[PDB]
Amino acid sequence: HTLKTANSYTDVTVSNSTKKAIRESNQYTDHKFHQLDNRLDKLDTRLLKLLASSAALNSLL
Amino acid sequence: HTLKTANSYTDVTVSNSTKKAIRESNQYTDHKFHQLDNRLDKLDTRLLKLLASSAALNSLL
Amino acid sequence: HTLKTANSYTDVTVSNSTKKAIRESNQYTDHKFHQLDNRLDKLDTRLLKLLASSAALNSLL
Repeated sequence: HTLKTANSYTDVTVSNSTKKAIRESNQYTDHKFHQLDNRLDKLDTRLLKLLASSAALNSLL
Repeated sequence: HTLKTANSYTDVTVSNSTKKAIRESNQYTDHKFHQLDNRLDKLDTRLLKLLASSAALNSLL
Repeated sequence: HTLKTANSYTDVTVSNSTKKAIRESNQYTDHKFHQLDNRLDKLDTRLLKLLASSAALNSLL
């Protein structure tokens, strides 16, 4: 029928758009994962050095 | 009409798919929230210890 | 045709719903960006002070 066909054009087309919204909304999640994951690696290295020196201190006494 | 019906099959079906893309794109946001929120709790505890010891140091003089 | 019209009601309507799922799934990403970005600025300031004092220590010897 013209229904069946319209109806299954919606089916196909919607299914491809769930898929699209997901792919893209994940992609922006991963933009800002990559953006705070960076500010962390930089805190971890600044803190690494802090543990280094304070191992050096404990050891002088 | 056959329009009205097709048209409102699209209505129903699309509305359920906005809903789906959201639910899932939130769910992946929460996968990677849970994944960096962890690396933080581990920096906070490593830093907690650093504050502990440096309270101990200040106090020795 | 009634197809063409139904078909292009789906077209319009779906396109507006990709757009919606995105806008909203980005908006929740930005809710929880803003929420861990905060816990970081608070670790950076707690750590700033730690670098301050340990510059003071190195300098006393």
